[PDB]
Amino acid sequence: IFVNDDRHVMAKHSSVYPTQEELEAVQNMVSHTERALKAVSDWIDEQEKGRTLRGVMRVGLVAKGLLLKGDLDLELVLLCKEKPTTALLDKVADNLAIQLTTVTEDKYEILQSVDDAAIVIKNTKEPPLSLTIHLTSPVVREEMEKVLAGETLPPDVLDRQKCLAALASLRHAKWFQARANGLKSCVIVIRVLRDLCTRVPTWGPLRGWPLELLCEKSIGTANRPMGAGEALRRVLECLASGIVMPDGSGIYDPCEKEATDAIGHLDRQQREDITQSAQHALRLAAFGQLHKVLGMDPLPDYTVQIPPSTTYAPMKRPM
Amino acid sequence: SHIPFDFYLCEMAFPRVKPAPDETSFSEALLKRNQDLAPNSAEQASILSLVTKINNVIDNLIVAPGTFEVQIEEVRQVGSYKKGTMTTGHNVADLVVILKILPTLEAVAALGNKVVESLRAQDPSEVLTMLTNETGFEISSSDATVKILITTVPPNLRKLDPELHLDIKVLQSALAAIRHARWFEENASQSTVKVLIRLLKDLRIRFPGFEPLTPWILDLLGHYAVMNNPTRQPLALNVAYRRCLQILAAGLFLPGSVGITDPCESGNFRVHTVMTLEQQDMVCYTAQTLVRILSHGGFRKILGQEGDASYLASEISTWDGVIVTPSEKAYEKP
Ligand SMILES: Nc1ccn([C@@H]2O[C@@H](COP(=O)(O)OP(=O)(O)OP(=O)(O)O)[C@@H](O)[C@H]2O)c(=O)n1
Ligand SMILES: [Mg+2]
Repeated sequence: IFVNDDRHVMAKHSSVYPTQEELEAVQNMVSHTERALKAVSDWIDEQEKGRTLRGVMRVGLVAKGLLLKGDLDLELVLLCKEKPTTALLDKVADNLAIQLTTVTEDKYEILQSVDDAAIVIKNTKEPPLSLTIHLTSPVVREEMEKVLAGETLPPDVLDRQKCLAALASLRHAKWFQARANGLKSCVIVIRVLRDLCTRVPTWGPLRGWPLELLCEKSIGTANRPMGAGEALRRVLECLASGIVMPDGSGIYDPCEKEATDAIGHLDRQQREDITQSAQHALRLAAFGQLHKVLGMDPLPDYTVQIPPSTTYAPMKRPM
Repeated sequence: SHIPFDFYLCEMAFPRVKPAPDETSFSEALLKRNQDLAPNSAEQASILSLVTKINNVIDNLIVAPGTFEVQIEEVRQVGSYKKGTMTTGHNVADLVVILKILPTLEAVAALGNKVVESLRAQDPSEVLTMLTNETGFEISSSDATVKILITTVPPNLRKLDPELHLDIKVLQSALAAIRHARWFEENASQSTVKVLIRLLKDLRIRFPGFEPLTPWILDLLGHYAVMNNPTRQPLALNVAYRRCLQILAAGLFLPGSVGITDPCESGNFRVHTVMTLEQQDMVCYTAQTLVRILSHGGFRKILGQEGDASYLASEISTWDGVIVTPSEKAYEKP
């Protein structure tokens, strides 16, 4: 079904897909940061026994395999047994600077953001890669939950809000690997559309978690496996129906206990505009002009981007 | 084999974040608008009477054709009259008559005469006018009309000639009218379903973009809207009405889509393929504009309760600060 569309979507896909050079670089930086942090953990455990850092998990683009040509922002989540404190932040950063030398000689700038509840690492390539380590702890949400429910309960605890957001993205990682990854053409289409959200300011507000949900919901609700071409269309058809308009159903966040709308931030006009755009994009595609939507001229296992951690070593969408 | 998106085909996958809005005024207005479009008590009595009178004459004619020259095989009520989707202002009913002999312009006229003549003999006080046409013949009182679509038997179609016998097009479209009538009475005879088809006719009349939409297509569409859904239950008028727009918007009747298959044909014919690509684009983007207009709370305008609104789908409009730009042409001739 729609052979040309398959061709064009897949062709535009290549254009946006990382470079063996880019990926090789990202692979190394992440691999270093993981081995490093692992070492930072051991050092703390032993230094104490005479558990604190529970584990290092991949989130965001790196986890979801949503890296595209020109991406410099990587992310990671450091889980703690307790609510992360300014002190622990420092402890980690300094030892990280050290533990790095145990695995690599590449220079890494290290800057901690107490106000961002994270540690940033930059390499020395041009342009530089930037890996953010978010510190958080399940305890932070457990308490928030109690807080909301009006239930009774250190001096330098990191921003709870930021921490809740880190836990959140970790959820989104796991969700994506379980729901989206296995779903045929979902990932291909999410990248290709992530590009569209960037090229077109109108699709701007959709970029990220919302767009990922949208694609899984629309592609997954099909009665059969689709190619990249058909699949993408079905994502336009869904948008065109007015799924995002104010009185619509909204996008239900599968990773929140209190019913949340994924596109709840979109104001009235933004919604109107996206719909209007998606509606037009559909018919264009329908009338053999999909290339216009993709931003290209008519032509005459894509999921794995980097291998899974060997340091902090998978569910799949049922066949 | 591509089925365009339809929210009500997978409602489960789109949990509601907050309770559905109160569409009481929209629903109430939907009925209000219907009461205005529905025939009055006088019209119903008119078309009733006239159709009843004629049908009997034909019935009779079949059994004891007597020394009459034209043998009729059968008669079947069809169209909005039978379907229950008539409209105030257009008091016309349809009846298809199957002739055993090859339909000639001359027999059609001979028949129209025998009928009307027998109607003026049973009630000379009743003024009637009888005129023949391309399809067959028609008889009209001062209050209502009845169109007799003349056809024949399948065996004859193969033996038909273009010089003496009506066009095979007219003869077969009549035969199809029968099927549509049957199918409808077996599948579409639901309250809301009828009320929707009526509203759909009106919408199509007030938005020139919906013009390519034939009546048969409007039936099939109105049915889909209400009835076709996992849960064997009819949708509410307000929900299926918005859905009509939504499915057109998602490109139900666009190229590459299975759209709606004709239940009254063979084997798998896409009803919308009676439309040209240009028209498909139009029906779609017209529906698309209205989907958005509806979301901004303009159901009165979209229903025709606030005068002319055809402009809503060609000009910019602002609804409570939100600037609405009507969807535009995307089809590219040769
Ligand atoms: N060229 C035609 C004419 C008629 N029909 C069949 O018979 C028609 C019925 O008569 P029509 O006047 O065309 O539509 P109505 O149902 O009568 O609608 P309305 O009276 O409101 O105009 C359609 O339903 C269709 O089923 C058809 O298929 N093709
Ligand atoms: Mg009629």
